[PDB]
Amino acid sequence: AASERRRLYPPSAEYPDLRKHNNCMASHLTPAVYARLCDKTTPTGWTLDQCIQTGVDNPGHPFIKTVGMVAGDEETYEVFADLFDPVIQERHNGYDPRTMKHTTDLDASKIRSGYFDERYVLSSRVRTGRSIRGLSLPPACTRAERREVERVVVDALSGLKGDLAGRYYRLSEMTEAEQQQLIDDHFLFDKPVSPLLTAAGMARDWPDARGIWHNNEKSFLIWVNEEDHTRVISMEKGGNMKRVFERFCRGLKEVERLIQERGWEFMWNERLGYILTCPSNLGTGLRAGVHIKLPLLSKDSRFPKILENLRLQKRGTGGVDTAATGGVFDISNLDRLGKSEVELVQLVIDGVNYLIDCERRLERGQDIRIPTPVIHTKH
Amino acid sequence: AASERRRLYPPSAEYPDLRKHNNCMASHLTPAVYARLCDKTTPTGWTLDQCIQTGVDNPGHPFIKTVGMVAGDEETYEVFADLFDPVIQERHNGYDPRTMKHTTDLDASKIRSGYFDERYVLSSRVRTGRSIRGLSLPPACTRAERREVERVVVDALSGLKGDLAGRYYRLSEMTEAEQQQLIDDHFLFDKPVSPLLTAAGMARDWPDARGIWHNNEKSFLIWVNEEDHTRVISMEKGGNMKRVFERFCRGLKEVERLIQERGWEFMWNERLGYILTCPSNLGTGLRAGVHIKLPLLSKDSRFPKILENLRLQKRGTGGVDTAATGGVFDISNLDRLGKSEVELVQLVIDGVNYLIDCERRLERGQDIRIPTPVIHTKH
Amino acid sequence: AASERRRLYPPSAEYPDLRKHNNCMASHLTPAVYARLCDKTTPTGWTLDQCIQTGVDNPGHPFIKTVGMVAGDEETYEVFADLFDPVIQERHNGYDPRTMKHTTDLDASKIRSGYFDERYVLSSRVRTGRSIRGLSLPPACTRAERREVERVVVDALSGLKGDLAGRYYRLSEMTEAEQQQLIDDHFLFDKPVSPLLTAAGMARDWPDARGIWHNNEKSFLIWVNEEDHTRVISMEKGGNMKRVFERFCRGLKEVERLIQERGWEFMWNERLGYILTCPSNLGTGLRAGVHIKLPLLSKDSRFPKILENLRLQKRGTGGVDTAATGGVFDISNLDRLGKSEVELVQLVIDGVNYLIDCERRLERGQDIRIPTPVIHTKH
Amino acid sequence: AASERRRLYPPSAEYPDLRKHNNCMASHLTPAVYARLCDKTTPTGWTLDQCIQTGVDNPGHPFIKTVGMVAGDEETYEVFADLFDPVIQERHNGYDPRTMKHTTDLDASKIRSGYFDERYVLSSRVRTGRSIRGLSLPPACTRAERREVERVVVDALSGLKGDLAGRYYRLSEMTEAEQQQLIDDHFLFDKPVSPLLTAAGMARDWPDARGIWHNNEKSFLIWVNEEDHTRVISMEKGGNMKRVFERFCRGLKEVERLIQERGWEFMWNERLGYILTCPSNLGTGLRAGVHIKLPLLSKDSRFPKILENLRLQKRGTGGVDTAATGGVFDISNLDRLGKSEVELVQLVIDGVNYLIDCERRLERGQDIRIPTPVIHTKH
Amino acid sequence: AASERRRLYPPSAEYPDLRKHNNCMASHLTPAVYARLCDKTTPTGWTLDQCIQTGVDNPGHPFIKTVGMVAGDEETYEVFADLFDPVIQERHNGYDPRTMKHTTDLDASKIRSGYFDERYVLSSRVRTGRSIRGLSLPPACTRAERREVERVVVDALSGLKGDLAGRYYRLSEMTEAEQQQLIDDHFLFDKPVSPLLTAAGMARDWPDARGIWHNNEKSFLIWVNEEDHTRVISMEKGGNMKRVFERFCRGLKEVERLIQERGWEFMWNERLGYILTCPSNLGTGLRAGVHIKLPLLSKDSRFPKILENLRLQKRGTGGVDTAATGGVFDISNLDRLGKSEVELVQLVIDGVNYLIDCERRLERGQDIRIPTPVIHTKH
Repeated sequence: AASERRRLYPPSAEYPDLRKHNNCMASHLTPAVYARLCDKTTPTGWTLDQCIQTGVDNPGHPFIKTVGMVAGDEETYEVFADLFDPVIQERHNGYDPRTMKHTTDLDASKIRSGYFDERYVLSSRVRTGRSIRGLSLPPACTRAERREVERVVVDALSGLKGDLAGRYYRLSEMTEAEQQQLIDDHFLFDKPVSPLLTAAGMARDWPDARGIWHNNEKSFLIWVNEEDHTRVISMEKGGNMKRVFERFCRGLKEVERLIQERGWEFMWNERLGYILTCPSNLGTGLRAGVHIKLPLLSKDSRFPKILENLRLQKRGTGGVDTAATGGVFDISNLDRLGKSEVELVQLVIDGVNYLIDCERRLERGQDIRIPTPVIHTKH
Repeated sequence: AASERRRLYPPSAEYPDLRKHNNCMASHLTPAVYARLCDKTTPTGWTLDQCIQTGVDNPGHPFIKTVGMVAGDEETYEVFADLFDPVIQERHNGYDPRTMKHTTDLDASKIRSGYFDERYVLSSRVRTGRSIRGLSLPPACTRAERREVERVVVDALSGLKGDLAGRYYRLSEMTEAEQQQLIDDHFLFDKPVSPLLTAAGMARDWPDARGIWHNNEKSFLIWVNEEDHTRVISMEKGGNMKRVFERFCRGLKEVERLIQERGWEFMWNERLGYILTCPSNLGTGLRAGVHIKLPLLSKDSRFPKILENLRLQKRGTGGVDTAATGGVFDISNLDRLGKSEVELVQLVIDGVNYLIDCERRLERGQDIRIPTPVIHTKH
Repeated sequence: AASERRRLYPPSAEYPDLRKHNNCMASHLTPAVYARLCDKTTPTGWTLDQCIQTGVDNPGHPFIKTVGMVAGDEETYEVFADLFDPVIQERHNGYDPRTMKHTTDLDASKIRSGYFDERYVLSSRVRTGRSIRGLSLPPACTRAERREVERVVVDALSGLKGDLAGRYYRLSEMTEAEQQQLIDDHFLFDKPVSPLLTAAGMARDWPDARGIWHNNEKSFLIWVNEEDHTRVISMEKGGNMKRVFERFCRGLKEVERLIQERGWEFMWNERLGYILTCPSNLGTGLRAGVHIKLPLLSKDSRFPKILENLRLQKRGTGGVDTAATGGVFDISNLDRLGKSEVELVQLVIDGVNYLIDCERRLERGQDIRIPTPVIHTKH
Repeated sequence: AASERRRLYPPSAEYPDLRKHNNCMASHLTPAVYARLCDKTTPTGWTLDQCIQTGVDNPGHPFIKTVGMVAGDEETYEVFADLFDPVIQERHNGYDPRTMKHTTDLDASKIRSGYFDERYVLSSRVRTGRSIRGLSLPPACTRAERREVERVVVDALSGLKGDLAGRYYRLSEMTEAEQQQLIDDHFLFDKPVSPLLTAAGMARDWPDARGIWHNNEKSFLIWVNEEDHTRVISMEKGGNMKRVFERFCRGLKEVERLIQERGWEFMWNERLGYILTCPSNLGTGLRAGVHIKLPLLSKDSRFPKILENLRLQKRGTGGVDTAATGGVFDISNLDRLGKSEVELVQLVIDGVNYLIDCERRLERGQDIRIPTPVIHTKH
Repeated sequence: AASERRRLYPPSAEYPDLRKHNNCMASHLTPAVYARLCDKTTPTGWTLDQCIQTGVDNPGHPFIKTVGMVAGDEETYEVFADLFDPVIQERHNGYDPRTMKHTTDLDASKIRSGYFDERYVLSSRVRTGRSIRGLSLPPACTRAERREVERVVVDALSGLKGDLAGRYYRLSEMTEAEQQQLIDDHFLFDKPVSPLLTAAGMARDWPDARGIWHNNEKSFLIWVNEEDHTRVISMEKGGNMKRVFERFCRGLKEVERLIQERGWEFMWNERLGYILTCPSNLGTGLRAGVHIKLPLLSKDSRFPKILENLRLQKRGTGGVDTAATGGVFDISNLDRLGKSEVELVQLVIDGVNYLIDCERRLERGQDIRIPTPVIHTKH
């Protein structure tokens, strides 16, 4: 079967209108790249148009630049490398996946210090994501694939013991009692509403095969099939970041051991580290942060320059209204790819300690100095 | 695909009888090249036989050597390079597309002089052609493809402003009034009659999707889907070649800007310059010329040689009822590939000024010298 | 897969030149039939051209008409039925394989009479052939297939007992002593020399896998892989045709029993009877005959006719160019398909008894009568 | 009904029994080579078994070793190189087609001397063969392909002029008068009888598409579709080898010119020279020889060695009868590949002159000496 | 890369040696059937050889005749119908799957009577099997397919409520305590040892994905992935066959409802009823029986004939000990296909009651008659 003589609409006839757009995808797509890749496909059928759909549907904001594209599976990053690499490089400022390598380091014993002054730090948490090799990512997976991811993770989790032992809840058969309890613990998540996510097809078949798992002492949380196969979280009230990270590393090694026992692996490669659906979460996909009170320093205009030089970012206390509380922020690492998880946590520990010291000095009517930029350059 | 003990006609069985032919194609086709390429095809199905058909159908005469082959699409020049390169090299005397590069230069500000003596130069004009990447050329395009060229080009032209603003006319819905007006302005073109063109399939579906566009002041003309996707022309009565060329360059840059806004590009590459359907128009595809009154000089036997050394060619005024009026010729550049458009216009300006000088000498009874050979590629 | 754009040689371009030919194949091949079948193939790859090659290579004589085509395997008769049926019908005068059926009858007990006057009949013999289902015939079999026929038959022959017990000899490892003995018994056969056979590829790989088998009392002979998988022969000096035929039938049933025990069958179907490589040997593939002395009758001018009405044929026996070395002839049945083996042997018995009677008459000076043609007996 | 789960007879099951064979093919075929190539095929379907069939069918003679295999088409030599190369190397003693190159030289002007003493040399002749690229060789060509060869060659020969002008005769429509004339001139050839040729399928469809062509003065002979597409021969009574060779070279260049005009070429490549059906005729496929009288030299015991050292071979004049013929031999070059045709003719000229010299000496009882061997190699 | 020029071993070369065999498969396989089906395959790749392997490996007992073949998937019964139909017909004495239909009836309310005299009947049970459509049967399923059957069934069972609520046990993670408990209840099963089963590949990957499920009151048992996807059993001490059958029908309808809710179905068709791996269990795959004490009637010579006429069969008790008790048998229905489950249970109820009356008559020295044959004819 073949029409062969009939004409396909040429590539340019399908080119998206990105004239009013502001996202990484739009900054790197060109007619040449589009024509070169519009015919390619991954083994499971994911296409270039499907990668960029969310970026076409969401022009963005002029003050905030989004990525604008998602991966459908592991092969996506290779097949469509001509578009993904430039985007990855811009997003992780400088990291070139074509000539550089990412190194993973989950040895919590290398952390020094790690115990924050608890009259400033309310809570500490470390988050990451993992993908199960051989199954499509949230944007492209079929119902059977999504159900396979859930069966695999749940069997592994049920093998955890000691302080990692826990319970799993399926959103589809969760009772009102359980549902309420999870909301109180701040462990529940719901159907994505962000159009950046729904346009990428990440809310299909909801709530089929999504679930929540946490250990009995409520310090280790795992989300199944939300915006990635799994989102792994270690949290605690207080400022013992070191202990939070040790539990984080221990749980991850234990979970990986258990799935390898049944023949599965995490998606990972040496140039991109752990593979996740959004290019912004490549490498370590790690967010180590604290909820900290900085009432005085938050008024000083050198604050932004301080955060920037320490490679830290701030955001509303999650439970943000028009204006979240007053002086309470969510501070976490900026970088994600090109630095190990040990290096990133250490960087957050050093940065937060410096921030606390600034706030204590402003308290004694003293003066502070802008810290010297965290190098981040070998040659 | 399976069963096949039946034999195909060998390549030589299809070889054309070129014993009485006189064109570039015939001078370079050999049994070896034919056998090597008769099986190849471009992505849209164009074949070697289709490239050379016009050359087989039109033998020629020994007094004029024709090219003898056309391109069906952009890929043609690469897939069938073993035949096209030798032809291109002979036609553009020396230019070797395998080791040389063509440079484009549309900076009218580099033009020196440019104002001819108006008692010799009646009119000035500069012409070229452009192809829209992704769509087949006139010899091979389907109706949908041809209709595509027209809507893309027409969308662009309607965005021109100022002295470049104009009007478009479709030959298929042109009224008798409009038709008459266009004939008076010398802007109309009709169904090709040259067998070199009809044998190449360039008159199919006439007049579907062909049209004419000109600015309001009638100094910028564009022909759609005639012997190329577009033929762009800048003209004026008089001898202000410089102004004619500035408008030419300005309009081309504006038109290119406008089609890139909608995702389209011109066919171009560094070894062949702009891609057009006939190999003789590669590079700049430029014809810069004047209508000049050379009554005295035209009777001198040296005239042919002077032209040759200045790399200029002459032809009839456009009036084949008598001898035009007598002494009026169309003088334009000979070269097309391997020299920028700025270099070619400058060369015409210098050559015409020298031609004018010769005329003025014969007037006062002075003698003239045959200029010395112009800029070569080292021959 | 060179190019669906390149042309195949049309059927007529491959049509054989049969203008000077005289064989059944040439009398029935037409452009229409050739075009219709030249693309067809049997499961093992046998083609129309391979079927008729021998008929193209051997034009034949205007007096004696040969068949002109062979079968490569059992399926050949069905796939190429449009050519084979007409040929079969002409050759077996009238038998139409499309509407008629052949009946096999190996019940020797039905034979009446069968003991010839030994002063006229020197020897009696009955011959036939058998093909092993699932293996290609001599014209098409590979070496492995031919070897398989040998392994299969030889295993069955070694299971014969009593007066059917015998010995097998491979032509390839036969000693000079054995060879000389077989020549004296008239049991040896050599490489085919007839161009009707070599052009049909029946002498390939000689003498690989060909052999001879005979019972101890030398009255049952079997040839392996000569001009058929097997040629089975029952012979005796004298005129006890009845005994010769009982041994023939007994041996065949025993051999068939033995190969079926190992899972093999003879090629046979109800419209064509036993399948053999030459269409002339279809049905029973049987030749029942005697060596008889007809001094006086031989020289009568009606001889050719009495034979004809009795449906008998005569041939030489003598030596180099078998003609008729003095009143001694080889008389045997003419028909082969459409009559059972019992009907054919009975017909030879009745015919020879009658022929003898003509001789006895001529000897006594009495006159002879041309018998009336034999019209269909019954079943 | 072909299952990919059913087993193919393994390669060794098809291996030929070559235990009693004596030919180049048998000396180089091994189970490993057979298994490696038995699955390969040329674009037109020629197989390994078809290449070697003649070698399997003809064991050979303990005295003279034959090649034992033929090529079906040009690609055969490449696809089955693992068997052909070793054979080619043994046959052309040393020439390794994997590391060496053959050079063609048809410049007759380089010939020094070339006029033999006509008291010893009765006649001189030079022979070779040529294949038309794109058409199968005699062992494999279909009727349509064989007919193509004839049409292409006959059209070209009809374009020859002057002393090369001639006439063509088709064996199939040759009159008895014409046949007899050709026999008297010794220009006719008939159906091959050599089993080395018939087993290789070279007598199929005889005499369809075979023919004879000669120039008017009867000094240039061409055989069409006999044991190669064409066999080209230059001959003359007497000993003017130089003139015979000039005509040979002139006619070949003229014929090649003429077929290239219609798009065809000769089969040729740099490692094997001209490609012909029998590996023994590769390179130049040239036989330059004379019919010479050597009564004394022939009875001397040093003859076989004199011939050997001069790289010449002898054979009968072609007259058997009852007691053959004395003193007249056919002497020609031994080598064929790895030396140009100019080098080979020169070698024959030098060798024959030396042979005449040993005779004139023996004719006077004098002594002669073994010449130093031509077997010197520079590169 | 399977060269279609090469020959496959003919079908007869692979034919099994069944001369000493005694099973249904051997009684119906013929060379014709084998050749016709040896090339066919099911969509998942199951072949004829795989169907019959167990029958070839196990010749059987001259006394007891086994089926000798298994199905690999649902399509098997259709693709290989030419062998299966004859076998099915012999095994279910008369039932012709080509012209007859099977009717299913699980309406327990139609049962009349059903309460056996508990001084004779120790226990009552009804068993059957079910296959999940879309997944291969035990002989052919991969590990993933087998695990899928476990996944599906288990979810369905966990949805059962009331007196059907239960617990599931995986053989692979069963504790010694649980094992022992299951052995005491007579609910455990182990790795198959019967060579009829292991030769059919039904013990592969043991104990991966096999499990046991039973309701809390221990009256409903389900075996997962043993000799079928599921074996469903209803049992009770005593003789309330009616209640046992009502629970049987209720549980089956509930289980079917639950798997259809998730998109799955049971393998079923109108000519064969429920599809299971052994042809002997087609139709209803039902075994309704009792453990009955019949000491007096187990001595009468007529007993066997009585069983036969009532279409009942007997077998040993269990935990066999040549001490404990005699007179205790396992009596159940003989028929399986061609009668509804309601008709079969009713038939067992009537037959067993007749066997109780008979015993009692014999406890009063009275005489008993041989019941008239419970025959239902159609043909």
